[PDB]
Amino acid sequence: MDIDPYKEFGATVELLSFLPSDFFPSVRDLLDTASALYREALESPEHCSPHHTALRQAILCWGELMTLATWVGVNLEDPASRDLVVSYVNTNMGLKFRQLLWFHISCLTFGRETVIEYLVSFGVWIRTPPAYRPPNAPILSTLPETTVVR
Amino acid sequence: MDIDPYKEFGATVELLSFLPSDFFPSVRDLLDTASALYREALESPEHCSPHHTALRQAILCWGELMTLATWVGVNLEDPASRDLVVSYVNTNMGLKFRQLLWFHISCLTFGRETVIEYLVSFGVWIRTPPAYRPPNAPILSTL
Amino acid sequence: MDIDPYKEFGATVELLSFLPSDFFPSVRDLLDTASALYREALESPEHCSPHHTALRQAILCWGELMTLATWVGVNLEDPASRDLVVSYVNTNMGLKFRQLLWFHISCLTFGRETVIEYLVSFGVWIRTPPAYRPPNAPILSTLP
Amino acid sequence: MDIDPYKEFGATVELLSFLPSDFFPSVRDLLDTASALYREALESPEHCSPHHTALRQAILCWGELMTLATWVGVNLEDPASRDLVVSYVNTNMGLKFRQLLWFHISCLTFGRETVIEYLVSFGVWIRTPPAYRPPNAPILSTLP
Amino acid sequence: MDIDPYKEFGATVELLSFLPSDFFPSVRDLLDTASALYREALESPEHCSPHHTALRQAILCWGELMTLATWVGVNLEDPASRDLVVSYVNTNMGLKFRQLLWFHISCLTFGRETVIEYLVSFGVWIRTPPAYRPPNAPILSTLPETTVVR
Amino acid sequence: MDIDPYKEFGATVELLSFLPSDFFPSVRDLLDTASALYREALESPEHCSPHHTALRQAILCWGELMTLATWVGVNLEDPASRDLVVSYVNTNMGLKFRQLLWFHISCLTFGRETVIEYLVSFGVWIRTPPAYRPPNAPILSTLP
Repeated sequence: MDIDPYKEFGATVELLSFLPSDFFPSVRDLLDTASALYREALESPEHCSPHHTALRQAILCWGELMTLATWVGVNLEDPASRDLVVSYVNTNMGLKFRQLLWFHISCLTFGRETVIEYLVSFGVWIRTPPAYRPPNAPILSTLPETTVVR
Repeated sequence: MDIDPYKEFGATVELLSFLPSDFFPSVRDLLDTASALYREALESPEHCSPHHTALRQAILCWGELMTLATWVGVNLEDPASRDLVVSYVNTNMGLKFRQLLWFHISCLTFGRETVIEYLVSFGVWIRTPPAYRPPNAPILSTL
Repeated sequence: MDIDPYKEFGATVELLSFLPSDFFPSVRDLLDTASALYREALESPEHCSPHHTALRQAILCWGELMTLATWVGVNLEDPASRDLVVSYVNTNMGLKFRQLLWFHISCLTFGRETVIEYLVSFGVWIRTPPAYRPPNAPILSTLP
Repeated sequence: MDIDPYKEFGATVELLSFLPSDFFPSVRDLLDTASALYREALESPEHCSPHHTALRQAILCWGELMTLATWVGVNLEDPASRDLVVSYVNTNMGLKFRQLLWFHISCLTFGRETVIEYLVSFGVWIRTPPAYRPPNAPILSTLP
Repeated sequence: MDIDPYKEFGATVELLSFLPSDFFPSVRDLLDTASALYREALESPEHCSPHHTALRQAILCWGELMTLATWVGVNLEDPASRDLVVSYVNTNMGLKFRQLLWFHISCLTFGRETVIEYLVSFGVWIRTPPAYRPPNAPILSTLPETTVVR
Repeated sequence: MDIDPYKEFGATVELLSFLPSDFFPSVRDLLDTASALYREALESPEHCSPHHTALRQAILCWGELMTLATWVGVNLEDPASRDLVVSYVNTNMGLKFRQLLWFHISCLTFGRETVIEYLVSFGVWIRTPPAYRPPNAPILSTLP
């Protein structure tokens, strides 16, 4: 139905189409981050935020895909097909869900404004050739660059 | 986590276990309804409601599953393994998405109160022995 | 009795397992830190803080546990099965007591909010790819 | 450190030596009492009291000790040594834990004043030779 | 469904797990006590008290168990099974129902506060070894210890 | 007496055990620093501060120790034993004196607050495993 899951929030896929695959933590890492930060909010009987509602659906569908992968690994005697399907799932679908979970966890930790400005700047950066761009990518952090907590 | 997708919407999987799995309309029937009734709101750049949010996400993930099925049919050399994967996908995961779509569309269309009352009444009905079970199963209506 | 030793302090084992088990200093180092900084307050006849009470009980637990381990190693004569059992004490209980001690000492030294922010930030940091995170690992310091 | 787990309040491990070791209820009985009376508070996210904090920490320590001993007696294969180590555990740690649970559950149910007066009076009683020792020993009660 | 029939009232099974089986009168005695004290309240068309509602249900279920025992005694030719089932019923289920009826009759005669304090004290007593506890158990009574009514 | 040469201020020999012994500058470097910064005050007839007093006394003690060891190594005729005794001297007394000079010169140049915060932070640092230990260790400075 030609839906963009970020348009509802202020972004698009074209804005995140720049962020490489080497930028997004693993799905297990992102799910651990969520469990640690907003678990009592994702498991709560309140909508909390549109970002919280979106996070719950993404986690559910990833769980369904993981169940699919285990079921395949168990019920497919053909190891070639088994491997190909499981690896396709992990790589591609995990990339989609990594984009998604990162976007939501970030728009929750930081704000939509900050995340969108970071995306604009990261686009400026990753579009620029290496011979003309700074080597140190732009960075989004809760900590100062000195990373000393007091 | 043990997330429940209906707890924020005032329900639980125990409250939808009342309805059987052969009751939910097919995923294609649910998507036709969703289009016809809320296309310009799901394609909208607004949080018109958590139901709309969840419906967008469900539709995107079902689309991912359909892309998976096509990619399987295209790339899987073993026809029997390819057939087993597609049928499992459809049956099981389409069942989950049937309940997910049914719930959200029905809420948007009728009301959370109405949907919960309908679940309770359908439980009454399906638990009622047949000798005293009316043939006119409960049904959601505006008129 | 479904007890969490942190939820009265605003944390959770899911939040402390969010860091690597290789991050938490050794039990000896933490006991030395305590003996150095809060000995007069742990031996004091005053409650002081819910953290002092918890820290006082964690030190006694470790003492009883080490007593058990050394006594059973003395009695048992298996030099190989020692390295497994009286070092399984170390891995499991030692990791849980390393997290408990770090949490309490660090809270008493810096602040509860500071410690929790540190936990989340360090977890996100060690989970993030290097090229898109600050190079230096997050650390706690009293020095401005 | 030389931490006395009672001097934080108004007692000492030598003021509880007035009570023999045959006086202290079993850990099962005491944990049942706790589950009965202060479960909603021990499972609470609030510093309801230092007794609650110490009780949480003690219950967790006992959980860790039981885990260790069971896992060990399982892996190790001699039941004679099994009985030996379990007797050692029971005696040494179980007594030090019955004391602690009794003290905390009492100073919670009853007051510190009442508990200390009870300890003094029971010292008087159990010191007095049996010939001149009444049969109606003292006991903690919320009744006449 | 993990229900505790006394939690609704302020107690638990762990608090009554101390009271021995030699402490509770027979079920016939407790039912006679109820019939004599609150019959016109248990047979009335008003809830009266949560304790009254609980008493009515307990009496009903005990009646069903008694009916079961008679039916068994009448319709089981096997005297071994007959005896074993009937004795199991009496002992175990009667112990449960004795705990229950005692608790309710007491929280009605006396109050919840008094009953719970008595239970705490009786626990203190029955946990203490005999060599260190008074021999005369703590006692709950409508009468003074002198038992002289004036 | 059980005199701790630091508790007169706000420290203890166990709070300086946070710093390894390989961290402390050589006595030559430290005496040069003193000559550079506080010579006019150490040669002064005024109680400019307890740090100054302790520093005078420590420098004199070192003078006496050096006199003894040199005079001895001279009179005694074995260089192997010479090296042995000088190694013992260096280790045992030189470390206990590097600690003292460092502490006093720092609490003079910088403040007691800063020195103690530095000790705590360096304890944190040198405890943190190297994998998660930043390279930019803490250091005392009058600059950013």
